[PDB]
Amino acid sequence: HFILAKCPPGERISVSFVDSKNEHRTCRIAYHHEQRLIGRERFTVRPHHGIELPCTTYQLTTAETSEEIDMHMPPDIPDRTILSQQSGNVKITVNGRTVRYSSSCGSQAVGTTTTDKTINSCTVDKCQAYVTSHTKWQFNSPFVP
Amino acid sequence: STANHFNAYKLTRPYVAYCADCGMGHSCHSPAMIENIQADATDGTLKIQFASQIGLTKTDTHDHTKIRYAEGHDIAEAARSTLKVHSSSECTVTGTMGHFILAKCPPGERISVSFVDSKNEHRTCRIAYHHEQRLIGRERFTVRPHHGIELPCTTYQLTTAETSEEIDMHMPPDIPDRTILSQQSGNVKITVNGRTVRYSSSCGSQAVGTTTTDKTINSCTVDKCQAYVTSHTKWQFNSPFVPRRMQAERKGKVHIPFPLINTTCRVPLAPEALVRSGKREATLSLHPIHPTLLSYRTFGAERVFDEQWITAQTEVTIPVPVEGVEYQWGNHKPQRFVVA
Amino acid sequence: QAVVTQESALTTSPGETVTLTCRSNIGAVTSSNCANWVQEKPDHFFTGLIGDTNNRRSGVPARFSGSLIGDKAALTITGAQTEDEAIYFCALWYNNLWVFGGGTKLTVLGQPKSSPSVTLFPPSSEELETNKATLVCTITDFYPGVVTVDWKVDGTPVTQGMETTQPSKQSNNKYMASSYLTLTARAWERHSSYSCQVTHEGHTVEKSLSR
Amino acid sequence: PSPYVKCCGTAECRTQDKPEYKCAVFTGVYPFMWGGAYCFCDSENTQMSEAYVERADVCKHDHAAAYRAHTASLRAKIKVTYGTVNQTVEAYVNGDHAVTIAGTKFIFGPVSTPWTPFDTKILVYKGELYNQDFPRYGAGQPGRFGDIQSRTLDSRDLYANTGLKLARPAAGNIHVPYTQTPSGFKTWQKDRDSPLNAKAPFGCIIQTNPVRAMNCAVGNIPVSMDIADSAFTRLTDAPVISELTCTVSTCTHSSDFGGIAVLSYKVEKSGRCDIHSHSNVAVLQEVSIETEGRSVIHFSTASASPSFVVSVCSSRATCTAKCEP
Amino acid sequence: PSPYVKCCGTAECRTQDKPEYKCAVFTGVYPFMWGGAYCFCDSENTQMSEAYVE
Amino acid sequence: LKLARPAAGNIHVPYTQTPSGFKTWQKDRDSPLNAKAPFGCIIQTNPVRAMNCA
Amino acid sequence: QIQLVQSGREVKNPGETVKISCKASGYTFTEYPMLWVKQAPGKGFRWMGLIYTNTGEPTYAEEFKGRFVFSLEISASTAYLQINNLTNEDTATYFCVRDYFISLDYWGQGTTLTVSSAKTTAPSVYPLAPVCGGTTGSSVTLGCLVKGYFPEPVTLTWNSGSLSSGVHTFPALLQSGLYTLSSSVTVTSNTWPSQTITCNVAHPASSTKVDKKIESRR
Repeated sequence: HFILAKCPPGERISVSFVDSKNEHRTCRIAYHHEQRLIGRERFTVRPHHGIELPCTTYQLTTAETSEEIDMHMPPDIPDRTILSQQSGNVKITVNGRTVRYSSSCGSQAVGTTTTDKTINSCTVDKCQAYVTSHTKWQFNSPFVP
Repeated sequence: STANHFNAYKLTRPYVAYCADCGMGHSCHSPAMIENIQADATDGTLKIQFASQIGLTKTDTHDHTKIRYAEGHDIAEAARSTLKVHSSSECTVTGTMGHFILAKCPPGERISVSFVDSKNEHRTCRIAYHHEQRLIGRERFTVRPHHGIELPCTTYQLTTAETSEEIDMHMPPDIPDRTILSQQSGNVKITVNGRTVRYSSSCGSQAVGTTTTDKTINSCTVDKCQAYVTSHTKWQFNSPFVPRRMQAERKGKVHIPFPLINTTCRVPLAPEALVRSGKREATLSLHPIHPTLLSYRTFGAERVFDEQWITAQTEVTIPVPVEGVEYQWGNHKPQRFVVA
Repeated sequence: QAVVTQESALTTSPGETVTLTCRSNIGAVTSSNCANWVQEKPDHFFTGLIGDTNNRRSGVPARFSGSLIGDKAALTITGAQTEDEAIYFCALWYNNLWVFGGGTKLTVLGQPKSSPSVTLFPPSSEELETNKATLVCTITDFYPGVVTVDWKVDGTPVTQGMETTQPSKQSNNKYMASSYLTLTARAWERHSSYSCQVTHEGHTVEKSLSR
Repeated sequence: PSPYVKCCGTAECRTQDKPEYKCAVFTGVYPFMWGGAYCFCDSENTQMSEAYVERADVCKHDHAAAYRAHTASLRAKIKVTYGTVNQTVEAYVNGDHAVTIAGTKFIFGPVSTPWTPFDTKILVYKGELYNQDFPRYGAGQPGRFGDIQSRTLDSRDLYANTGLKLARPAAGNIHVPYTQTPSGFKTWQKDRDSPLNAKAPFGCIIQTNPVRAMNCAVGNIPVSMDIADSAFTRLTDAPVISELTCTVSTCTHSSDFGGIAVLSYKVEKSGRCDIHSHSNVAVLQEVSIETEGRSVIHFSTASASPSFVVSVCSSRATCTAKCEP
Repeated sequence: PSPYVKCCGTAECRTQDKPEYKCAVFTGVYPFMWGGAYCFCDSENTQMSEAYVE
Repeated sequence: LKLARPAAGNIHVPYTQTPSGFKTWQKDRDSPLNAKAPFGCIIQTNPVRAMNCA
Repeated sequence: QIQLVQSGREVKNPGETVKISCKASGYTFTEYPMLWVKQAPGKGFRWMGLIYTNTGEPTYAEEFKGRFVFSLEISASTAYLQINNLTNEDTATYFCVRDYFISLDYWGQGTTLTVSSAKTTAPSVYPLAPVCGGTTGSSVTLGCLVKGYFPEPVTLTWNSGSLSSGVHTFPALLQSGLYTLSSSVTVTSNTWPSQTITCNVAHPASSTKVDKKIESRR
């Protein structure tokens, strides 16, 4: 779930993906990438070979196991936009997220299935198409309910 | 204009621009001129005035794909993806409608508009603008993300327009030149072409007469003739390259896209402080955040109101008298303590 | 979001059914969408003859039922009885409204022809003593909608103030109206009696009140 | 605007209506441009160049106000507990406004306060206060702070010494360059000084929807309470207190509560007990006092040698103690 | 961690186990994201925020 | 690490934290004692020893 | 579902809001939420919006936006599909509906309003019986002739309010901003016009209503 790479110097790094990414769907966080290199010198230039110092190098190969970030337990995080209904005519279909089946009255509160159903005797905004997962799970859910 | 933006587009045809900043030393009549920038923003979207119909189709369609523009012939347009803004790097494209285009650029010395379909890998220009984001708040970083604080910031309007401020879509122009004609050495030959054609010979009908088509003049010396191209039925505003010796001073209507409204800003709140209270004096140790101002101001008839660039891990002894002080260091309500 | 334009009469006969499909512009009328096709009535008719895109909706008979029919919310009016005339709204759903358009002319046949009688009152002096003298003939019990109720104000054609009663657009095939040949009191004395020549259902008879 | 080419020929330059309407007939212009001959002869072609000083469109976005200040007057909300009455009276506290209390007449004022945030001229800019020297109305230096003449916020004229400077421009390219002033409104705000909203003399809190200084810790409020004895509890039904002996439980040097005051008193009947002690060195913790006995009270006193002449139930005592550090 | 969603439900505050444990439930949450209904009423909202410095 | 009652809609885990003192002991660390070794010591620490103690 | 009673024939001046009223009772007024009708006859299925408001989502439509605004005291399904900024083009049915059976399954009675920024005379009900010739034979259709009524409603009814169904009642036609019609209750030869078959000619736009026995010619 991580991408490793060398970036230019700075205090704010953006990260983007455009391969199906939303016009290159990107974010931008702050990250004080300042080159605190060893020795008196202050540049990224190996070529006149005089420098032989220790360096804390990032590993360039893939891992075997070093320490586990924990991904599991596919939850949701609060929304309002799961299912469809005109207040006693509810349509619940297959979905891209694990959508709980909620209504304003009756047994519609939950149920993370992608199963088609009509719903009466409930709420027009009261359809709680919930978030969940099955065979999924984020790391810690930082924004992430 | 803003809603039927094809109305304001179809009123006045686009123009070319004699920009001197045009590609590392050369500058001529490119389509990559910039008429002016719009800086009404705490948020700071540069509202560049584009020479082309950026946000209008070359057939006058509302074509968000068709980043229209002007050659010598009217439709010098490409796709809208060819538009690029480079201030100190590729800034964020914000919005485009016709001659107006706003966007969020980074820090930079000159904002550079670039059209790249015929302008060979972004034929463009870099006008000199100090793109420095004067951030509000006691702190000074460009950080939206954590819930730090809401601030009232006057932001640029980011929606479609109807009309707020009339660009003078008028001035059927003129311009300089030397090259509008042709002629085989005694046959002065004019064609239908992209200049509103006046003739200027040593004498003749290519010295006075219409120019929108082919005309041959027998017995014409080549040093005599000259084709002139003016503008008509629309124009750019005051012709910043645009030598507008058109005799009819007259204006039209254009709308600037998205005039500014009172928006907000996600203000970054810093770490708070460490108090150490002495004999009538106080020492607030500040750990550092992204750099801000901290202002110590006394409580009473004038106490030592001083500011300080809070820009490192340090400590300041705000001397808290019996009248007291106010310790404003960051994004809090700056209420200091009294002697105790 | 489509204005439901469809078959202009999605209606059937007396004992006959019309299965049209009124285009709500995206496709069929739905059930989570709530788009339909059915004969609702006029007069600000909150009642779906056919909604919910697989049968009759709430508030109508189910036989004029909604479908996902053709390229529209389908008005399959099977069971066109004697009261089957209405706005057969064939429109499409969006999950918030079964959006119909101008209505298919929903028909179930029945109510055969039996024309109205123009039952008269003369231009009487209760208003005609103030000069409001309208020979008022209730042209009532019409079948079908053809009653030429013209002025016969004591033989002479009352054509200044004459206003004829019409039939009502009901489902049962009945009508009734009031037509006043509206002269003054001097017009009520000038013309002889408040009389309407009513040509109802083919029959043309002059029905008058005692002026 | 577009410069009037006269090719050849001196194009005339009549006066415009612009606030800085400078037109110059820069003759001898050799127009060589991209798209069709603005010159076809050798000499006498030139550009009449005209520019005009005009206002910004962001004045409706943001103005800058140089208000000469008249007098101001205090307006206050005093929470008043008048016995069992509790109400916060918010009235113009300059002494003129008879504040109608619940059965009372507050007269807060006329207060002697010249300590105010009033300068001679206040520049207000986006909420930013500044006691800053406004110039004469239409006499600015070019690049002086406040160059635009703004007589009205929708006004009709504009004084401005930030003048453009035309020239015989660069040949060929249509450049009618204009040596304008540097923007004083770009300077007097951007790189403006420490704002007068900060640096509150007297320790006040300035704020300008209207420019006024809330919470201004200055002076004492002169208050006249027209309040009769026909709102207060009568003497014939009050508990007759007797044996008033106060205690000194503990003495804080500068705490809010300050003192433990255990006032012993035998009462004829029940009632509310007044605390209104006749000591400037003391402060009663409340005016509440309960049914008698040993009423503990936070005997607030900033004086280190406390001796408070407490008034309790129409009787008095003199508590003594030493405070803390 | 991922917070306790209470939409509705005034949930408790369990004991965090780490040394950097700060646990709490800011009541009155109103989560309305693009990810599925956790809040289905205006009342009973609560954000279970627990953190462990390690 | 002091938690903060977060904003609505998004799951803002409001957690106001301390600074980086482990960053502080190195960056903004003082002139280290290998420089300013009096006696001209050779302060090296595989084991901490002043080889060439003069 | 939503048992909706609709509002009356509204009379609306220019620029105001005309709430097509709704008694949307018998079920949940959120269970039959605010499904607005703004239906003209040329519109057919006319835009006013849809809402099953059991969770609370009532919306004005494209026709219920701009000119429309959906409001209600919807606890008994009390509703007002308001013609907001309703000009002289405010004549339309602000109609009831409820979201249940996902289109307007529970539906209303409709509130047809005549919007007009102009005046209106009050409808005078004159006693117009059948004449002395006939007029008590097989029957008599006598009543209150309602002349010149504006705004809504200006009509005629029979039997003093009781026996007029089957009687000749004409709807009020436009003349000078007035409605011209009558209401003659039709009874037998002993009833019309001998017995109590009273016509009420009522123009509530001027608030006049004459309820007199629609009697014989003599």
